[PDB]
Amino acid sequence: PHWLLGNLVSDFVDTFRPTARINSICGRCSLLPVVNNSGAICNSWKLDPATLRFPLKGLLPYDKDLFEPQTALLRYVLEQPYSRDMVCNMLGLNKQHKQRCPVLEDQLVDLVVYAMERSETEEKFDDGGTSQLLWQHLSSQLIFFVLFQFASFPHMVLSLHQKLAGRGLIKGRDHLMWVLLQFISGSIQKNALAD
Amino acid sequence: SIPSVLQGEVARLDPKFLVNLDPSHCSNNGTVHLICKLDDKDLPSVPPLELSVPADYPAQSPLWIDRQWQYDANPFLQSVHRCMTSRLLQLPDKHSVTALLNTWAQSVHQACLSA
Amino acid sequence: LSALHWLLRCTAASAERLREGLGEKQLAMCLQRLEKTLSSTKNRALLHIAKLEEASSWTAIEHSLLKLGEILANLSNPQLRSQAEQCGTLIRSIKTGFPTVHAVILLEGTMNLTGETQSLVEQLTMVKRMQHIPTPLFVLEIWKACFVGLIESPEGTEELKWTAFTFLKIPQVLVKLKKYSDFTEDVNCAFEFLLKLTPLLDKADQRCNCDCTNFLLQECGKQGLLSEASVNNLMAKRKADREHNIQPNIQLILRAEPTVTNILKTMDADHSKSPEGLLGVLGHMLSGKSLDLLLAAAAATGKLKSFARKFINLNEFTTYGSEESTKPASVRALLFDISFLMLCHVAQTYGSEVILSESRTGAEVPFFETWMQTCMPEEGKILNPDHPCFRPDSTKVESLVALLNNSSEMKLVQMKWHEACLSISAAILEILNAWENGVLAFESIQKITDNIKGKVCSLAVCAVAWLVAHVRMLGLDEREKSLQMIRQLAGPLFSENTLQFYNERVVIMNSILERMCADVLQQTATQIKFPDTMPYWNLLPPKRPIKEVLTDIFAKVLEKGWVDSRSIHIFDTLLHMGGVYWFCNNLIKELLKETRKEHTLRAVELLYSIFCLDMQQVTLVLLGHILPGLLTDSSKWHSLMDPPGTALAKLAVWCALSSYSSASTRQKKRHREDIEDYISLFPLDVNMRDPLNRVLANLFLLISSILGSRTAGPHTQFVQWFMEECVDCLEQSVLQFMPFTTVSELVKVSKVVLAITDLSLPLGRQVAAKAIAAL
Amino acid sequence: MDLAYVCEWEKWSKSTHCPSVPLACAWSCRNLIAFTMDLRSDDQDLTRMIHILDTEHPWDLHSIPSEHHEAITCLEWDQSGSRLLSADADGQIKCWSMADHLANSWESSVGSLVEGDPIVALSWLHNGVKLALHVEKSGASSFGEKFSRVKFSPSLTLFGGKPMEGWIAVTVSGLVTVSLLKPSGQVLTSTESLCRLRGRVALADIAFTGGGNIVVATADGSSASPVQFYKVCVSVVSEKCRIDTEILPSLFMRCTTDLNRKDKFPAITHLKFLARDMSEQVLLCASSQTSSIVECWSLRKETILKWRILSATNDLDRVSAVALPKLPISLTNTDLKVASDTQFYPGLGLALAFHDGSVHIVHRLSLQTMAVFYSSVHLKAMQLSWTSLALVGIDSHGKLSVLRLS
Repeated sequence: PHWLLGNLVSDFVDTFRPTARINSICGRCSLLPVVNNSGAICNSWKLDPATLRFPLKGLLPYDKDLFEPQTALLRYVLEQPYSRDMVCNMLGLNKQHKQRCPVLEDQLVDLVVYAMERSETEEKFDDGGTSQLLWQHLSSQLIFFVLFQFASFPHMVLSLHQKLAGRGLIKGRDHLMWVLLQFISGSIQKNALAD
Repeated sequence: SIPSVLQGEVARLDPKFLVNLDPSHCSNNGTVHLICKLDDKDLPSVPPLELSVPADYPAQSPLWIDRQWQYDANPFLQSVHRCMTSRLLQLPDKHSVTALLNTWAQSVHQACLSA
Repeated sequence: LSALHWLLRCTAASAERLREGLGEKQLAMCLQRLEKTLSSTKNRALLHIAKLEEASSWTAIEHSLLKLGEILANLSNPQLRSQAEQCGTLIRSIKTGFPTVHAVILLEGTMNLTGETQSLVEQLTMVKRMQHIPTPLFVLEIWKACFVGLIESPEGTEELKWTAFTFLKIPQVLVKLKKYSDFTEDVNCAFEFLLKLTPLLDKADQRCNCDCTNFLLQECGKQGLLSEASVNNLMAKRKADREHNIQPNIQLILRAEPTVTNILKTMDADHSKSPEGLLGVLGHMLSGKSLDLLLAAAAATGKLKSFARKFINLNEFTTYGSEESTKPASVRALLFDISFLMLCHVAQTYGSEVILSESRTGAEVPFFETWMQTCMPEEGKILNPDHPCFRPDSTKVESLVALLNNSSEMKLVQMKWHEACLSISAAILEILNAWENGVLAFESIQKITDNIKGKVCSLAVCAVAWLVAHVRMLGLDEREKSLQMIRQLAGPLFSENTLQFYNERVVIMNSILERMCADVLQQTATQIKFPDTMPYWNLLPPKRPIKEVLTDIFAKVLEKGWVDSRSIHIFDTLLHMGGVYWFCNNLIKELLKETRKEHTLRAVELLYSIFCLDMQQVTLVLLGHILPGLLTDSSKWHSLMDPPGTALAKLAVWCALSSYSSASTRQKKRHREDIEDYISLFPLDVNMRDPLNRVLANLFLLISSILGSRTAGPHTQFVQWFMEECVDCLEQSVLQFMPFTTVSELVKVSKVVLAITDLSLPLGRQVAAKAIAAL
Repeated sequence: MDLAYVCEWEKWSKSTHCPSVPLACAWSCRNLIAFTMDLRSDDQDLTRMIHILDTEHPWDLHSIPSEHHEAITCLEWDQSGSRLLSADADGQIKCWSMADHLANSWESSVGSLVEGDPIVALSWLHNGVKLALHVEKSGASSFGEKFSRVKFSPSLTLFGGKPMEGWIAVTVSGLVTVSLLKPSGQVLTSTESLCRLRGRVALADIAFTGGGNIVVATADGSSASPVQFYKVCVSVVSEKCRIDTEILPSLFMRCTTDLNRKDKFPAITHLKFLARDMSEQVLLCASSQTSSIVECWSLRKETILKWRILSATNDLDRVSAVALPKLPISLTNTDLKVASDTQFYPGLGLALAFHDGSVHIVHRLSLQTMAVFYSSVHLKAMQLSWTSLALVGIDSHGKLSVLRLS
């Protein structure tokens, strides 16, 4: 607040702490759905497409985690197979209009670097070992989200470049190149080569 | 040093007052401080009434530095303090030094006639 | 005074009624008015100025006080007896170590061993008068500082300098203190104070490898600080506490100082012009550590200047060539080498200003003085390789390159060695150009370097000096060839044609070339490995910002409580690097974020000694830039709180007094560099063109303006404290610059600045009693 | 030459009891002056305010209350006119940008910090655009002939032809720091010492070269010590900034080898490259308490590279401020001839204020005085304009004056 009001306003908002405490589903950050492709989305899991925050009724002083971007929920849903329509129903994507949704793009990049880390752990003790399954699902999911311009290719690639490097993540770079080959081979003729 | 308007206002006072400068407090850097007196058939209670006349006299009406330490411990002095303070409250803005002296005198007289 | 006497009589009568009674609150009220009157500074000052006019009533005051104290002390109260004790102390009112003497002694030991004792005695008497130090604790801090600095010294020549500093400079300091002030009883007390500290003395004895307290007590007996009976019972105590083939360095130094005097008096005359005797004596000198012992003794005892004059005059005598055959000139060239190499070693160790003549009537400045002036690298001196000093002729330099390409000289019978040494720079310049064009092979370069470094070693030093200047100017990729020249000039010995004393000249020359090349070989990572000898060199971390260095060293100096030698060297390099303003401002910031009384007082007692690196410039920054910025800024003066603020006011007044009453070579160079207009900096609405008078006048104008204004806050408490320690710290003058309106205003804001300043004449009481009015 | 206006503070001058500080001044491409002054009334933040004065409406002076705890050393506009770097003693480079595209509301979200070390030189990185003006083609009736781009390379190109934006600052220790602004809000910082021998840098300056190398000149004020030179190369190794320095040929200074009376002028007081992107010529200014010497030097090769002097003034008063031109003239021999014949002198002048009132507009190449303006108190900061027809200047009072040079 302003330095002249000070305590007079701040303590006031603190007395609205119990009301916000009434209107909070406890453990809402750690509750996760079971992803069904059926549609008819329950509106509990909808996030804000601008900032990945839960949409909150009122202007109360809610608990400090409810003002954070819910990346855990979105990463859990993107890691599941056939969670294509559910991510659109969460982030309000519509497919009649292309938008370049940025937080979706950053979450997809972080999913790729997480897959690269978990491939660089060993990937050789267990041949299947959930790694190549993850890379196949990453291929399918990322093809859809870059193809309809909900995310974009070159910002994704150069942000991916900024996350790698120094990290020294080199054992499964062939898989990452394969996924990029899926995008390029899918859409080289539609866009200019400078992309 | 001292502005000419203050000198003229002093020269044209009623002989009841014996205004003088103030070398006691920190002065000669800000405003002009005065301990004048009360000498008349009335009462000489608390003669100093320290008055700080700021520079550029035809503005920023002078303020009386309050001293409640001496005006207490006595009923008459408490009454004169109360009435003179109320009369300063009723005084119009941009008042002069002669106005404060006259309202001080008439407030003392009101305290005399009341008790 | 009469009302105080009546109040004392009221307490006496009421206490007598209390004794006869045993609610008697009359004693409580009487004592309350006693402490309420006497608690004010106005009233105690008024009673002190009332003292003078009415003598012998004070006697009755104190006798009534004594009877009062008896009758109250018999009938004690859980609260009133403490009150009566407090009021009695008030009517009568009408340690730790001393880190500053420690750090001043350790600073003078570390930086200028060669400084005169009078400056040190003046500074120590100053410090003793600022903070009022008893004489036994003062001399104890001197000895403790000396021994601690000896123990913490690195092995090598610094241990020699510290042994010479304790055993030869400090007794002369105590002698001049005995002159310039019952000293034997105090120094004996301080010696018993010291002899309690057995672990310090045993650590020192392990480094000394002898009883260095015995040598101290015999030395202070020789100087006359101590009586002989005191010396003998102190040595008895020390032996009793001690019970629970090579000579040590202290005996060598104490016997080597008379050899310094007698070597002066015998080599005035060139051993009656016998240069072979000179060669024998100087070859004994270059035998291990003997030169360093003589130099440490001569530096600690003030005779380094005469020693340098003697070797310089010997050098001038052996410059030219007498008509000779070979085994007389082969002696004369060796005399040139020994005198030159020892003069370079002196100038690299004890500074260059002992080599200077400081007045040469006539143009006949010697060869070594000009060579050192224009051609030798020092710490703050970087040289121009194409200065006109390095380009003497074209005639002689072709004769010299033909001379170096002839064979092993063979013509040393007449060389005029000053001309040769001045010409080597142009010679190796042409050699370098020949090698850069490729006309010269590497193998002929080896021949030329052998002809330089073989017969006479000073030629290698002159060539390496020019090479260091020339490599410092070059770029990165252009350097590669010229560094090889140093690798051949500073390489291991050329053999089988050496004149005499070759290995010792090689050892001294390797030291000189280390200290010449070190900076350039730091710029590019190049290891030459000439042969620790540079113990305090390259101290800063390579990448860390320099405030972290400053705050870490000041944190460690506070948590120890004294300033190390290494810490003194890093503080010097940071003062040279970040400048005075940055240094003083950051140390004062680190003061002002302390919250304890103990740590603030210790930090101030250390920071005075740290600022004694360049006291004068630090006072100009402190009273001119830091303090007006803290007093004028309205947001800043919350930092001027009670605990750090009193300490800061103390440090400012100590700095002002010590700068008024009135030191390192970097600081001398940098203040000679500095240009500033203090008349323009401080426009001001004795000389008054001396900048310190201008800063002091400006500061006192600021103080009067702060005291006179409204809005009293912490800054007003600061200027009150500043004026109070100006009063208390003075003997009598910094306060000559005070405006006379401050006399009026200071007792308008309250006291002691009147009652001390008046000097108490019968008319002086009238002005005193007048001042104590208003508030 | 002539005085257009003099803008003074009203009653807010008479700084008392606290000494003066050096001022900064920066004229942008859009005509906005950013400058600091020593107001010193009831606060020291009145010496930490950055005044923005639009030159068409000077009465309206905006005053950014910068949160700089020590005194502002350097101000620096962008290559455009849209951002302003400001750095003070004790680190803290702040990058002010406009708020809501108003020239009256500035706010900094981005900055660097090398704590405790005073910034002594500061520069934006070069974006590779450089054009040259051919005065002899003034009638040539096509703008491609008059103004032509000169194939300059930007330091740190990133994935395309596009330069990164960022700054490089040089501290009073040996430290240099580079901060690179991403197209996103991220900022990469790196500090590294200039050379291994860490030493005082009391004056410093930054130029750029073709090839994307920064060239930074350091001096320690002593005027008998060399003015050293370093080549800095920026890179983005992996994902972070990476600085590669290399020593260049240093120079000493004449008036020290004068040998008649060499001791005078013991302080180098201004070090300036002749223009940023003109890294081969250097203007130095040695000064005593009363007199001074400016000198121009050049790197020109034959030791391959070697600093040789071009010219020097005879003896002056003490130079209080120095302003170098910004108009990028083509500087070769035919254009010198035609600009001497047709008297075109906008890009060939430096302005030298002095400690008396006078101001000298002096030639670039051979420093002979072209004009003299007597003030009828000295200019503590000067700046020429981008077309170099007017120079702005802050005095040793509150006065800010704009002079027109014909």
